[PDB]
Amino acid sequence: LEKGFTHPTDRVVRLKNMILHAKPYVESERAVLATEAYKENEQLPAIMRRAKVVEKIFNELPVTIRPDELIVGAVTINPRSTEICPEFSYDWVEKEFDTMAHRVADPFIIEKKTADELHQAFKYWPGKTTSSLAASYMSEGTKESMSNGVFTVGNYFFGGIGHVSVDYGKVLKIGFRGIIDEVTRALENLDRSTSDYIKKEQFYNAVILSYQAAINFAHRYAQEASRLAREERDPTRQRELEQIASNCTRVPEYGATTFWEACQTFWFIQSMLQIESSGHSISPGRFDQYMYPYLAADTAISSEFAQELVDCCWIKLNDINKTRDEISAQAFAGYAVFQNLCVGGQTEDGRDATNPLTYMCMEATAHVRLPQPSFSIRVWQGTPDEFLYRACELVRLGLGVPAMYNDEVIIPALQNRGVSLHDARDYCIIGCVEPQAPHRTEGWHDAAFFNVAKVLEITLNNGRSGNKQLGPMTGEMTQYAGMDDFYAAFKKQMAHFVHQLVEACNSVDIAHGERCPLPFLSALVDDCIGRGKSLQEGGAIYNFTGPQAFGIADTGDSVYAIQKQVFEDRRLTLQELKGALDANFGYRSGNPRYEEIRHILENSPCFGNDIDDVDLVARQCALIYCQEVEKYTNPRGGRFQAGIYPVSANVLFGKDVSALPDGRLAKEPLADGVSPRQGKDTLGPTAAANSVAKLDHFIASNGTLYNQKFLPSSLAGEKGLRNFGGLVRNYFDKKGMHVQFNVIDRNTLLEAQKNPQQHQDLVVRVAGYSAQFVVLAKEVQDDIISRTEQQF
Amino acid sequence: LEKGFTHPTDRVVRLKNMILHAKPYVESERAVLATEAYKENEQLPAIMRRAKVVEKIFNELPVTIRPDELIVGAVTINPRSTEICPEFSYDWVEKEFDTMAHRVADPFIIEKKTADELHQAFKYWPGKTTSSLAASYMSEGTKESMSNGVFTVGNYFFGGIGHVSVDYGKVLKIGFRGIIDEVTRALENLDRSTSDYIKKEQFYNAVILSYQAAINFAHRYAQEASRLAREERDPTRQRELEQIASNCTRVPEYGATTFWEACQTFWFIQSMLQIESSGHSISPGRFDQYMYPYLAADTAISSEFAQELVDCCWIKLNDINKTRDEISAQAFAGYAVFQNLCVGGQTEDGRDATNPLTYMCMEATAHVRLPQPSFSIRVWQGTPDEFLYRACELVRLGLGVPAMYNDEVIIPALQNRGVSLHDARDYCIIGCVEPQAPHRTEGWHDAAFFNVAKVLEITLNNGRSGNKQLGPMTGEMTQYAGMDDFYAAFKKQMAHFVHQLVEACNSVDIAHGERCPLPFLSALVDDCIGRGKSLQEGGAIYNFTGPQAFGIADTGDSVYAIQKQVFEDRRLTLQELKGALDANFGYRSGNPRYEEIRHILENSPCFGNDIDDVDLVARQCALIYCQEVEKYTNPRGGRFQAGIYPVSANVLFGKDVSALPDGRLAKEPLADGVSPRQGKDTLGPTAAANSVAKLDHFIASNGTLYNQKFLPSSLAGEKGLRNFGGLVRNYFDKKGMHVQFNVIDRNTLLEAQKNPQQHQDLVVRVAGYSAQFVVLAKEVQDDIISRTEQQF
Repeated sequence: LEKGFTHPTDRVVRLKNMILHAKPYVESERAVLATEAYKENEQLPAIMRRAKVVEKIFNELPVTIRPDELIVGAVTINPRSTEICPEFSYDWVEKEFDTMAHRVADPFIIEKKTADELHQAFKYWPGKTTSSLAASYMSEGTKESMSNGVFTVGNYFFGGIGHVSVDYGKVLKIGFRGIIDEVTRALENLDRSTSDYIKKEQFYNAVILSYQAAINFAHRYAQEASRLAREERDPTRQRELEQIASNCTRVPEYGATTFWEACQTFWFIQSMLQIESSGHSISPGRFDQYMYPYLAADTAISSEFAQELVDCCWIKLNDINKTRDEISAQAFAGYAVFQNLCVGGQTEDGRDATNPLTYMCMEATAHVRLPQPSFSIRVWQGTPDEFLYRACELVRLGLGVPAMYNDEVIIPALQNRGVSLHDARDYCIIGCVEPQAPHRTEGWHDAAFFNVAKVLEITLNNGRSGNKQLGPMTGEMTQYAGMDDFYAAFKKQMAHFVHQLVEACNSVDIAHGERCPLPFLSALVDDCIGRGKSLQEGGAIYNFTGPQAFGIADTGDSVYAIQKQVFEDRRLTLQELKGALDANFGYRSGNPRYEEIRHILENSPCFGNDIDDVDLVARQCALIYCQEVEKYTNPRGGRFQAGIYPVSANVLFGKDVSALPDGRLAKEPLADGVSPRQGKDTLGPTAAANSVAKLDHFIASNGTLYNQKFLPSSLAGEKGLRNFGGLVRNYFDKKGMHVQFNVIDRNTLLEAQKNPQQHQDLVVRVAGYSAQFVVLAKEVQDDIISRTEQQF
Repeated sequence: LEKGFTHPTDRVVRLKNMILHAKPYVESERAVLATEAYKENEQLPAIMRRAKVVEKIFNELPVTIRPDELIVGAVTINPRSTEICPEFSYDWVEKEFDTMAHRVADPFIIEKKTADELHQAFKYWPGKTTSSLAASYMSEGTKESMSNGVFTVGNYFFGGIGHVSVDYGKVLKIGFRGIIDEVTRALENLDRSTSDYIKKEQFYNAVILSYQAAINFAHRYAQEASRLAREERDPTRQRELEQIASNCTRVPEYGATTFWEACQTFWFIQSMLQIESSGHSISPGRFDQYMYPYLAADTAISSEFAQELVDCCWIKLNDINKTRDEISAQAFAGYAVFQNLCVGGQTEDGRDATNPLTYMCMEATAHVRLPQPSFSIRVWQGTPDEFLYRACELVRLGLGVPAMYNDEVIIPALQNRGVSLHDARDYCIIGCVEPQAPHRTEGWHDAAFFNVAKVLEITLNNGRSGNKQLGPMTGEMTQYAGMDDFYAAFKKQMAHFVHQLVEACNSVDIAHGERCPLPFLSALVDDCIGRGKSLQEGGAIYNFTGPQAFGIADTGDSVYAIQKQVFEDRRLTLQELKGALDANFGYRSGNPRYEEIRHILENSPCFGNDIDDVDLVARQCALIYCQEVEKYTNPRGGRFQAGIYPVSANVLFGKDVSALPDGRLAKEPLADGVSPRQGKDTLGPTAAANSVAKLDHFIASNGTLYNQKFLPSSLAGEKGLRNFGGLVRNYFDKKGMHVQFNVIDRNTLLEAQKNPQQHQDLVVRVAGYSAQFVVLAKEVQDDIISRTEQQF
């Protein structure tokens, strides 16, 4: 059960190190072309304008094929660089012209020719962003709440949406000409009796015009592959390019007939989508399922060469990059675009879905060892031991991937939200940990972060934050009688802020629906073509909005600490807990009663130790959150659904919370997702796993996230892997939704800190994705080093 | 019965002449302020952007009290001038910069400071107009039909909607501050458990800001009234001014307290609506019904000063003007904004509504004798003889006023469209001849002009116009087996073109609903405040779209000519008639066979002579249109309903049509509304009355327009009045909807052509409104001259 990994070809390693060495830039071509496309087409409906944006970008964005590539397609000229998408938001880019190359998290080079031309185009945009329109639909108190860091909807307000697994399989089989046929045939069968055929007809005419330029983009890479073949001196590389040219002339305009073609089809879809919009989490989904039929009917390709194309695709998935404002960028830190590819799991009928491309994807990860993709596996009851005990063997490489997702919790959870058993069985994972029925969902799976710790802070402070009346006056802390009177005030505060959070999410939603529906993306999700409506107008079968709680373990161990240390053991007064909270447990003041109260509170039973009383409080606070969220609906007919996952913002939004009744000093990091709090699960990985499984994962149907970290030597040998497999299975059997493990010594991370030059390829999990450790700001690195170390 | 007419005050005669001796200017200030408000507010929802538009104009537009006015409120610096609303269209204004002052129909002085001022603002606009959006929603086939003269939606394409009678009485009781309070009580009762509140709340927040602004606008006219009063050195005019100043400080901010303030509340509404949007046919409606409480409740006011105030309302209604592109101006000729004001009829409770203010509204029209208001009376079985005779005795002054509307056809016509009996009973007339339940409707009572004559042309040419295949090839003329085959072809044509006519009107509808929902107007129509929506989004209780037919008589007498002279009486063959039609009856060749054929067709029986044979063809052809318009719905959720009236384009649209089977030569005029062809009704008015009544007026529920012209001596004496009253009852009793009259000698109109400088105040009826005869183009003049002269 201990099988080892093969090596990649010298080209793959060359292709890899190109990603690894490359310095990221901001680039202006797409922002200039896009801008000029809005200028020329003020008079069209938003859909037809957006078709003109992609037609001009596809027709004119520089074509770039890199030395040694087999799969081709590049969003920027320079590897790992970013375009600028000012249709969503701009001003923060021009503010950081001079600072973005020197900033802490995710720095980018902005050289002056680029700032000059990005400066020009930005003169068009003031108040024409989707963000500025989303800003205007918001109530005043909702901005105020977001300003005091209760919650934020920055992801889709600053940037695009994305967060979708499109119908890769459809384009592989009928092509772009196939999509166009389905739209011309829909266009003939329009009911033209009422008024509402007119906007539909506009959608269709947009979708067709986008795919006619989405064809010309492929062709337009094809002529540059021939151009490079006629001018190439190595005869063998000449023939690679002549046939790369042949691959791009057929796909994706038509269906794939080789594997090579099928791999190139995948990449144009994956790449072109992130040109139309800067939405990240364009997640390839079940790429072992919809890419395998093309491998099996390739009776010409060899084993080695198939694996090399899977390695190339992996490396191209790392070519995408995306800049955010100095502060947003610390929450998605690592040049991360969160493109999630799951292998394994069930077919829609019930059989296991393992196939030979499942293991080659597992090999490709072990070949490339880069942060993308967000490689994942699906676990269900019939999962072959050979599969789990091979994903495990891969995990022990200490890249963080695969993350593991549980069919037996996610599938019933998707059903609770109106997903059919047939569609739930086909689920993929989006971005970090969020499940959807692929190519039939507008997910909005990271619309917002929401800081439940901050709601506890405010709850205790009578609706106040700072000295600013931010929430309802639900009683002063010193006037609670029991925990009943707490959960009363806490539920009221939760209904206030969740209602505000929803207003913010729906405002960004109306915004995107009204100023920037996508005619390209929309044709690759059911049911936009049949319904003649964009994803942004509710075109998908299933519609959701996913806001993220965190500070969950924090809120819990805190609410329990008040229960135990004030009401049950009577070891302090409510007034003393107030005075201690206010004084930051006397951190500056050196007040020793407030340190003695801290010490008491630090040593309360903690969520994460298989202790029912404290685990049930973590569960109840998690529920209070998740239950408010699901009451509310979005403008596309869909229902909000809670998730608990921290991207890299648990250090960031930790700064928004004062000292909590669990002994946490003001402004320190918060708990990552549903992980037990940093270093406070002390009895080992099963005790930890058991506690996390007591949370209602089913109701948090936008996905939960659990982080464990192992030292390597505790996963060495075959009874290393046998225990690592029995813990996954124990956790999933006890109804937990997800777990992903770091496997790394702490001196490794410490030497990564002191000597960054010699750890450029050290890749580890942050949360729901992996990153290069040295790209992470030190406060984040320390949070990762502070996470508990599990031992068998 | 002959009672006579009082004379107006010398003041009213100075105010009358001020209108008459005005030179219309194009002005810029409201066009520039509108433009700056757009620039400043790119980021806002459209409804909110339109609050800031109306706000800037209201807070900043020049305030102008004209000498002598008792009722003040001016749209333009210069009397009887036009503003510019570039949001709907702009480009024709700039193309006409130097031509507009010199064109034939409706010139305007543009001074160059005005042109430079407009030139600059227009730089903002390319592509951002409602015209531009409306246009790109229409299909190439629909633009082609329009380009070839089959039909036009230009009215709401180039300009605003209007065509409304708002809730004056509600602003009269509770004022703008009362409107603000309904929006606050709506805002506080909002169901905030969905996403639908976010847009209803913008609209409410948009209605308050507009109505605050409107209150400043009235307050500003008061500061001007007081500024002038401090400098007045005639004491009579001084108290007048400080008494106007008091009126504008109460009304319409609050409810009217005297009759004077009720009048200044009216005029502020009637003026300011036309400031936010250039949509015309802003129709006062039941003015005698909703002002009269405030006249009765004034125990202080004299009848002489009450009648004088009502006269300043008539004059102040002539102060409004609107320029259109130079072709448009030909179809809405005469500086005409069609603000229709009716008196009399039934209450909601079924009994007669005459009150002392009814006869004061007739006396106004005898005093002022200017084109506006488009003065109307309602008639039902229970009309007191007093009122019909006094209304005639006024029609006999030969201004064209009042037009006459039949309750017994209009009320059930609206019931067939879903209007309650309670609501239809209270109906007023919009524009020319279009009825609505006032303040409960967005009726679009002039969405389009649809050329029925042009469709006959296109049918007999197998769907061609020029050598260009415009409709289905329904079969060639030479192959008709009888009149059955023709109607088959005619109805397939009408179904094709009416479908595009709908696609046209609905694009203009979507355009307006997306780029110019009006928060000010919207608040004075049920049920916009209740529902949280604008008139452009279906806020109204009732919703319609009214296209108009041209050449009904023309289609009728042509179809019948075929039936009789070809199939019945074999005087022509199908081929000869194709040759003669195609050769314009040899108007140019000199072909005598075609000259013979012309004489044979043109001497067929004609609609308007009480001849059932031919009158029922007219009924059939009008139905074919009316019955097809009926099938379609609009984006606000209401039915299309066909009207029949010509405004001023029965000449202009005749130009689009070849020779027809009735012997009309190519490009000659078409027949006005449902009236007989010009001079073809030769057996007298009672015989023509009977013919127009055989038509189905009920299905044509956007209104039909019948014209008659009379020898002044034939209506002389009270024998003339008993005759004239007995003709109106004849035609109403026989289920005809509307009749209006000219009372004018032929040589009066001839001398007016030949010494226009001594007939400046000759007002006559054109069609559903009256205009200075001399202002009209010679071809429109000649058309009115060429109308049949009735004689008892």
